[PDB]
Amino acid sequence: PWELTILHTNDVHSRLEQTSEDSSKCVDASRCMGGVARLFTKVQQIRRAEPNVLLLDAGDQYQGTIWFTVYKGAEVAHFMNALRYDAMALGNHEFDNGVEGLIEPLLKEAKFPILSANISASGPLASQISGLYLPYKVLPVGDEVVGIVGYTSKETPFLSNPGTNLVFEDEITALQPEVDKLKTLNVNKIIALGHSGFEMDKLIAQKVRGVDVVVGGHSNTFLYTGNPPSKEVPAGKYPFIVTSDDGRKVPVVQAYAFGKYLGYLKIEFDERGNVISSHGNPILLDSSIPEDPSIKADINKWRIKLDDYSTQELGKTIVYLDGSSQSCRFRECNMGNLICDAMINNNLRHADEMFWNHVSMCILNGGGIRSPIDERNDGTITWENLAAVLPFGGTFDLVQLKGSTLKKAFEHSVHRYGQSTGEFLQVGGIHVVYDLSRKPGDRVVKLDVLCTSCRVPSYDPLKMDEVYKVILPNFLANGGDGFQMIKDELLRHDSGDQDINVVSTYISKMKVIYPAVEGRIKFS
Amino acid sequence: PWELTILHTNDVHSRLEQTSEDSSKCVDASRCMGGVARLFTKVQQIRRAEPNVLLLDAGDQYQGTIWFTVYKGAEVAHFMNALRYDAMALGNHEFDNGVEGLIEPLLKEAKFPILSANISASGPLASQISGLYLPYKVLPVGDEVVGIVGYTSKETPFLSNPGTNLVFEDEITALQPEVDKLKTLNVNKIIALGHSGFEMDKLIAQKVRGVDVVVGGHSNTFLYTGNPPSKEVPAGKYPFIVTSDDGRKVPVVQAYAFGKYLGYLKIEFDERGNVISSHGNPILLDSSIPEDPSIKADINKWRIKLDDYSTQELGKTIVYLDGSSQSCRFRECNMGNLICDAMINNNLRHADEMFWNHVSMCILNGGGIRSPIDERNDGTITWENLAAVLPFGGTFDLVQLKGSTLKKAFEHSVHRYGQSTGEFLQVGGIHVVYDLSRKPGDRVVKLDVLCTSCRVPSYDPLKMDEVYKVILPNFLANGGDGFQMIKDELLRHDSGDQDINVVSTYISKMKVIYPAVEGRIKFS
Ligand SMILES: Nc1ccn([C@@H]2O[C@H](COP(=O)(O)O)[C@@H](O)[C@H]2O)c(=O)n1
Ligand SMILES: Nc1ccn([C@@H]2O[C@H](COP(=O)(O)O)[C@@H](O)[C@H]2O)c(=O)n1
Ligand SMILES: [Ca+2]
Ligand SMILES: [Ca+2]
Ligand SMILES: [Cl-]
Ligand SMILES: [Cl-]
Ligand SMILES: [Zn+2]
Ligand SMILES: [Zn+2]
Ligand SMILES: [Zn+2]
Ligand SMILES: [Zn+2]
Repeated sequence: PWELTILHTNDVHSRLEQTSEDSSKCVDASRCMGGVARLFTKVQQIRRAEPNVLLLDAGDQYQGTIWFTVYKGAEVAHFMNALRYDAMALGNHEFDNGVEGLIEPLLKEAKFPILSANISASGPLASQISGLYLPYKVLPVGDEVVGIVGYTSKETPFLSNPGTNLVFEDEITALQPEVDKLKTLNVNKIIALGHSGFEMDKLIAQKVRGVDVVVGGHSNTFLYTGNPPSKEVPAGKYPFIVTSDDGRKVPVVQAYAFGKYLGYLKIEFDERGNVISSHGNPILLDSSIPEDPSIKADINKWRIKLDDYSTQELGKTIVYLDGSSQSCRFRECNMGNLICDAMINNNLRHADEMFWNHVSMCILNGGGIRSPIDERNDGTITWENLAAVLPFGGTFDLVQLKGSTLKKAFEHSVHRYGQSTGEFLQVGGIHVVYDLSRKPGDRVVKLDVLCTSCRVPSYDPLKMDEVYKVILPNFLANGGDGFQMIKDELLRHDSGDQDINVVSTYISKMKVIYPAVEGRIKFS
Repeated sequence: PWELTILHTNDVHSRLEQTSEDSSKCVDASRCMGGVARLFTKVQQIRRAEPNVLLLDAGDQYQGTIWFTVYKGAEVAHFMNALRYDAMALGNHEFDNGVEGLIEPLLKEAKFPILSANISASGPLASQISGLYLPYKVLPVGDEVVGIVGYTSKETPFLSNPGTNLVFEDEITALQPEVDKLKTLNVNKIIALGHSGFEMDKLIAQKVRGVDVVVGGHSNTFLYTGNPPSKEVPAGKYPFIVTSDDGRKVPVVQAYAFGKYLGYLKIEFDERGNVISSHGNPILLDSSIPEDPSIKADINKWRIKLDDYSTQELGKTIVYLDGSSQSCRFRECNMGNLICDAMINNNLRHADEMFWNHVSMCILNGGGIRSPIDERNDGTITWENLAAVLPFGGTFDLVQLKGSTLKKAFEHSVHRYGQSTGEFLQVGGIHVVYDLSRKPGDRVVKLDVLCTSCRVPSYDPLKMDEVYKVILPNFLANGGDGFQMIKDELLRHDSGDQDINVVSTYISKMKVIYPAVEGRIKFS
């Protein structure tokens, strides 16, 4: 029997450096985790021990820290090349800087194939990008070959900036003929590597005949067999076994996010490429694994331009940016309004004739706003200043919420008003009026929302049965601050861009900002 | 006795081409007026007849049409050089593109001196600009010399973009020592040429000992002796005689604006440079004076780049820009909100620690909005599209209004609501609520205004006795649409930038716009 070790990462999201346990900035080095220097140590150790190894990435290296802001993908090509990845699938965030920001820094500099079978181009872009990503690659491993077939979320147009040339096809429709073709070319071991989320990964394992293994991403899914080694609660066993329509057992794997774990799956194949067995577990990249000294030194050299960038002027404010708790946990604050306006600007995507933009609404817990910014430094705003306001290493995510859920959220926002608690909501595209003289849970007396399915944006009353797209911090999407209704009732959740980066991009685009307190939130 | 003919223009404001009677676009060529080609004819005729002639400009050639937008002052240097101006004083609009946009296109290319005695520079700018404008110039005329001493509005920092290096000194304080100095250099004929307004011109004639004649601008003041030749109603005789503190009669002249008239003043001087007599009148540049064929052909050659520019994309909208009368004469319309937001953006000037910006408020009569802009042309917005929305050739001016005056304006806005009349006000920095069930003149039930003297902009109730800065169209500042209270009660009025240009600049800066209807105007 021929044994393959599949090492895999997904949704690394610009965590080039080691992180805290929660994937935010490393403070207590002795307890820090992940980073590419530590990954390198572990991959090197495994490749000493196991003859047949693939190292695969299921997409979403782009976006997440100042690394991406400054280096724009060059850091991904450089450090993935240093780790000698065998292949990567395109994720939705690989489109954050458009097609041009994928071609130049990554497709042209990666020393490994970059895969997606379900993305097609037309017009002059088709000629420009031909062969720079591939539907699949057949890779030699020892004396055998393994086909790797890529896929990318059909939803990428709503979750990134791919432009209007590229078409994202249904994954199973696109995959099946490519898998069928590899069979005709005497390739009998096939891995589907891609970036659509655990639920689509399970459908691909089930329905795409000839796929032996699915290595996925996007949903930051943590799978484990046994007692988990850290804070992450498993969503299922590792690997997750799907029974295919042809009756085979097909392992499905993912490895959380943020470079905290290395996926590790051992597959035994018979002579005909059938999976006889599969077992493994992600490996927690904790401090017991030393950071490779050479990779670490290279990371520290690359950090210099980040430190320099962090104190550069991004733009100016002519107003005090009031991110004080005494304001932002009690009433509409202009820093809240700025951040929500930035969130909506970041989520301007291509529109249909059916909507001016797919999303118009934002909520932000006031406890997430951690500093004001004084305007008396010649109006200057720096990344360092924004990192004081938004220090937690989060993202601004897209969710779908029924109006009833959102009304429950606004009641929760003021359920114990007056104690300077973090749940008070700052907003964009929402006008709320509270009456604090009413009972907790009946304090919202008006709630109007900005239309999307309209050519002229205007406010109308919230409808309890209607589903709304909302941009909000991942802290809230995950039920932080007692927003259990958001976690339990949401219909869709997709991780978005780094919180600091969303604000920095908006300030840079606006050049001079002057956010007002304008009556988004009133008390009667 | 030595006779001088002073020919003078002021506040030409980019009217390079002949205009309609109201200084807007020429439609019926047979009845059009002004323009540099016609000016050239008249100046040439006078210089054939009169031995001693000066041709002077009292500032504000910059700003007013697409000429300035595209050519940025190069057209001013080129066509003023072709007319062989003898001198120009700096106006406030010569600072609209900063110091850099004055130095490069105008100061470096003018073949005549550019004057201002009351503007001083510091730091490296002082070295950069030294001698490029002058306090005065002594000019030979026939066998004599005439000193010309310049001045510019002390208010220029609130009315343009001069930057924080330049200091605008009190005019009389700065002028007197320069006039005193010219006397010591055997210069006994002195003209004060400058750009502060008729009222300051009269104070300079009165108080600056040794000034023989004041040639002014800024206030678009029309002076005439006799029956006026066109629609403009004289503010006084031409010249306007001030009695100086030393007992001399000092003529004060101005010549309206927009190149419609050529000022023409004949001065008789005795051997000691005392004015014996002064008489004249502005000359209406109407169609009875032919356009010089050579200058006209040059103007038509320069027009090609304007025609090309007019159809270029300035930016994009992802929303329908609703400038329909059915919206903008009846309720808050998003085109109204866009234009007011552009007006406030244009009037961001240097701030004190005493205000975030000197002005926060905008009103715009809905009848001034003449077209929507459809977003389905790939979102494109062109100058041609904006010229359909704002076709009247106006400006967005700065006024000071008591709150009582503004409340009367908002009552007038809805006094006969429901007939699709033009007086209905679109707004920025103002939240109004009407109750149309009340009597005309008592329909405003809430009126809140955005603070200026605050570090965080917020809304507070309008105060009847407080004076507010407001940006509004010149149509309204002049009492159009029955807004007689604005004309009769305002405390200050200064002409601003071309209406189309204000919007085009804002769209270009924003790149992608999405103005909403947001509750600035409500009905109860
Ligand atoms: N990752 C996190 C952690 C806390 N927070 C906020 O910080 C608040 C707690 O801050 P204090 O300890 O300053 O009260 C929480 O109630 C929540 O609003 C957040 O927004 N994101
Ligand atoms: N120079 C002008 C002339 C008219 N107007 C507007 O045009 C309106 C008249 O338009 P109608 O004829 O379309 O009703 C006026 O009531 C006024 O609001 C303007 O804003 N500026
Ligand atoms: Ca197989
Ligand atoms: Ca004299
Ligand atoms: Cl999923
Ligand atoms: Cl005046
Ligand atoms: Zn991701
Ligand atoms: Zn993803
Ligand atoms: Zn002027
Ligand atoms: Zn002026």
